[PDB]
Amino acid sequence: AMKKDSKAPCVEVFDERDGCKAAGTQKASGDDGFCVKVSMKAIGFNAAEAASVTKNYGIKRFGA
Amino acid sequence: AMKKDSKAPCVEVFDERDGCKAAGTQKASGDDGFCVKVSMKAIGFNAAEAASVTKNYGIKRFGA
Amino acid sequence: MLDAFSKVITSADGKAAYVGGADLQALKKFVSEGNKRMDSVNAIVSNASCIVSDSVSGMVCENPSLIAPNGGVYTNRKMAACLRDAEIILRYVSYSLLSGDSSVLEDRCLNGLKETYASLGVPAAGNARTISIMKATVIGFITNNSQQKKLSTPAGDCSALASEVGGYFDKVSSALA
Amino acid sequence: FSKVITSADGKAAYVGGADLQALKKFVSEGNKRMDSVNAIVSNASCIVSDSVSGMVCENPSLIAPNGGVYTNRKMAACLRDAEIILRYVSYSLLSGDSSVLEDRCLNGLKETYASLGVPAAGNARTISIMKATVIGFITNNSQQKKLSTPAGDCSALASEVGGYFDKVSSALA
Ligand SMILES: *CCC1=C(C)C(=O)N/C1=C\c1[nH]c(/C=C2\N=C(C[C@H]3NC(=O)C([C@H](*)C)=C3C)C(C)=C2CCC(=O)O)c(CCC(=O)O)c1C
Ligand SMILES: *CCC1=C(C)C(=O)N/C1=C\c1[nH]c(/C=C2\N=C(C[C@H]3NC(=O)C([C@H](*)C)=C3C)C(C)=C2CCC(=O)O)c(CCC(=O)O)c1C
Ligand SMILES: *[C@@H](C)[C@H]1/C(=C/C2=NC(=C\c3[nH]c(C[C@H]4NC(=O)C(C=C)=C4C)c(C)c3CCC(=O)O)/C(CCC(=O)O)=C2C)NC(=O)[C@@H]1C
Ligand SMILES: *[C@@H](C)[C@H]1/C(=C/C2=NC(=C\c3[nH]c(C[C@H]4NC(=O)C(C=C)=C4C)c(C)c3CCC(=O)O)/C(CCC(=O)O)=C2C)NC(=O)[C@@H]1C
Ligand SMILES: *[C@@H](C)[C@H]1/C(=C/C2=NC(=C\c3[nH]c(C[C@H]4NC(=O)C(C=C)=C4C)c(C)c3CCC(=O)O)/C(CCC(=O)O)=C2C)NC(=O)[C@@H]1C
Ligand SMILES: *[C@@H](C)[C@H]1/C(=C/C2=NC(=C\c3[nH]c(C[C@H]4NC(=O)C(C=C)=C4C)c(C)c3CCC(=O)O)/C(CCC(=O)O)=C2C)NC(=O)[C@@H]1C
Ligand SMILES: *[C@H](C)[C@H]1/C(=C/C2=NC(=C\c3[nH]c(C[C@H]4NC(=O)C(C=C)=C4C)c(C)c3CCC(=O)O)/C(CCC(=O)O)=C2C)NC(=O)[C@@H]1C
Ligand SMILES: *[C@H](C)[C@H]1/C(=C/C2=NC(=C\c3[nH]c(C[C@H]4NC(=O)C(C=C)=C4C)c(C)c3CCC(=O)O)/C(CCC(=O)O)=C2C)NC(=O)[C@@H]1C
Repeated sequence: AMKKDSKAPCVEVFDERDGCKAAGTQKASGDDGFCVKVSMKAIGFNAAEAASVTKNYGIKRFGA
Repeated sequence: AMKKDSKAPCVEVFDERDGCKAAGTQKASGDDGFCVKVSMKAIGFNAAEAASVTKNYGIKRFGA
Repeated sequence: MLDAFSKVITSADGKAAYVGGADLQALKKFVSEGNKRMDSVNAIVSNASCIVSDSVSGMVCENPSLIAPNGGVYTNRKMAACLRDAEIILRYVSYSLLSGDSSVLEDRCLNGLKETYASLGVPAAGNARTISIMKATVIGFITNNSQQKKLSTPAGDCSALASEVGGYFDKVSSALA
Repeated sequence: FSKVITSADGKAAYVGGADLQALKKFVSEGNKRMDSVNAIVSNASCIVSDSVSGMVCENPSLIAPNGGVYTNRKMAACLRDAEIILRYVSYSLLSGDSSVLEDRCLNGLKETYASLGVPAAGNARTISIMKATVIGFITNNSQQKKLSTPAGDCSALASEVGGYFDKVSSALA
């Protein structure tokens, strides 16, 4: 059932084959540069984006 | 002196005169709908955006 | 189908789980076109904000009564709730594409959603158009038909994955019709 | 907000209600000023990315080998710095002065960039595009997106924020 708690799977895909490593970020096992992360998080309301859409919806963007 | 720690003032401006309130967000005294928040945060590297700019820098956006 | 992240969906706190290295290599064998599929998922989530905002904006510009009084996204609260829902849906679709099936989308996003929207008066015609624009936008990214931003992938064909993710959007549309 | 700048954890401070009313009596044009700050921070991502993108498209040698933003690591560092600078400028416009920008962002920065070989011409162009973009938003000359403000003139505040950007340009020249 849809639980009405706004929680959704947040998938993050990493490709660090260039060798640039950030401190503290090793969370799985591997050294080929690839990782997939999934968490389940409440998606929040964004008043700023809601204001912008209300104002700017009639403008075609991105060559759409 | 610039401290070489990537920390910058993060300013957030709130105008909640439309009466929409989110639970647990009252952090100062005030009832006219306005608030300014400032924190000092390390500004992070964004690999995805770096990848996009490298690929897409020659695309004019936003009617510039 | 890829089940490694199932426990994230069901855990009390949704704390992140991670897979890399040889474990991830083995996982990718359980879905078709593993590498192009990760690129496709990355394209969705990396562009989540613009996908949602262009889709809701199009909903509104085609039917601007949606932002007039009594409209589905009249007031900033309602607009924000709609942008949130569009992102929630997009994210369950992204997880369907990662895992190669729609069971979690159907169970945790769609089951009960039509009746909730009926109770709230969320208009079906508007939901249908936001979904069809999100589908078109995602397919556009995956098939090298996005104009302001191109992906940084090796050049090739991703038409099968575009058809698969289109199917996941179609499940949303069908459930909310 | 000075204690936020100097505290060890930089934990957030909040001003609303009467304190914010009072603060809006020490700076000019307090309401337009908060709309201007809001326009900067709400659009920080696209301001930064459009500005760094333009510095590259005008000089694509910057992404070639030996170039200032060759490799994702260096491009990401540059985008980060552009955002840092933009945010110090936003805080200058909130407070109506540049003391924190000069002390915590600009003092020692040119020396750091000289040591690293961060190119001054590229920095100059990124800053000039960031300035133009912010002024564009504040004066209704942005073309894709407009602000949700009462219509009116914000040219004085555009001049003030232009001066803060000019302090960055001058320091890094
Ligand atoms: C934050 C994104 C944005 C929205 C949304 C919007 O409505 N306007 C936005 C940005 C914006 N950009 C400018 C000005 C410039 N942008 C560039 C870079 C692009 N030009 C290129 O040639 C290039 C590579 C192909 C780009 C990438 C430049 C050079 C400018 C001009 C800077 C100058 O010296 O004047 C503005 C300002 C208003 C305008 O459209 O010119 C804005 C608001
Ligand atoms: C995420 C933003 C984006 C980037 C960056 C990029 O390169 N492409 C992007 C978005 C994108 N949008 C579409 C398709 C559509 N977008 C809309 C909404 C706008 N049309 C309007 O009339 C309007 C109000 C004035 C909008 C806002 C619509 C209607 C579509 C078409 C949907 C359909 O049924 O086909 C795409 C898909 C490729 C394309 O150009 O159509 C993309 C990639
Ligand atoms: C109703 C659902 C709205 C909506 C409102 C939200 N506000 C959020 C965060 C927030 N708002 C304020 C201003 C408020 N607090 C005060 O103390 C004062 C004045 C004394 C007022 C005007 C603040 C300071 C904050 C941040 C709180 C903190 O720093 O912990 C918010 C949460 C955003 C998030 O969770 O990421 C919401 C949802 N948002 C909407 O879209 C509708 C229109
Ligand atoms: C060098 C400065 C790069 C850069 C790297 C960053 N990566 C960030 C987060 C991150 N990276 C991974 C993948 C890594 N962890 C693993 O376990 C494995 C494989 C086994 C790899 C490939 C993960 C999982 C994460 C998130 C860590 C977590 O969830 O706690 C990161 C942080 C971003 C932030 O803090 O907001 C950085 C800076 N980023 C760049 O721009 C340059 C190119
Ligand atoms: C449609 C989705 C795209 C398109 C994508 C392609 N990707 C190709 C190969 C490929 N991508 C990766 C990175 C990917 N694998 C991972 O495990 C993760 C992170 C966890 C990532 C982000 C790899 C390793 C590879 C294979 C090496 C290679 O061939 O470079 C690819 C080539 C065909 C194939 O390998 O099946 C394509 C077509 N390309 C496009 O033009 C659209 C926009
Ligand atoms: C250039 C910046 C803009 C422009 C801005 C204008 N804003 C005007 C009035 C105004 N704005 C606010 C909200 C502001 N004050 C706050 O305390 C906060 C949050 C902390 C914010 C976001 C208020 C309260 C007001 C006064 C009117 C009202 O109650 O809404 C305004 C009218 C002139 C004036 O009052 O000085 C302007 C012109 N307008 C433009 O066209 C450019 C793009
Ligand atoms: C946007 C394209 C729509 C639109 C969306 C609205 N949804 C509103 C409230 C709402 N949405 C849900 C489902 C959401 N919560 C979840 O947990 C999940 C999945 C796990 C999803 C997809 C719920 C449960 C609710 C009510 C409770 C809540 O927000 O926590 C909403 C506000 C309706 C109102 O208050 O009248 C809107 C505006 N509205 C539109 O017009 C377009 C078509
Ligand atoms: C973008 C418009 C530039 C560009 C920027 C680069 N900066 C690089 C490293 C770097 N930047 C700083 C200053 C930054 N740190 C702070 O704490 C503050 C303010 C509080 C700022 C403004 C530092 C200290 C460093 C080195 C240490 C670190 O990153 O923590 C950088 C990497 C250069 C290299 O490693 O060779 C770049 C690429 N580069 C360009 O070409 C354009 C013009």
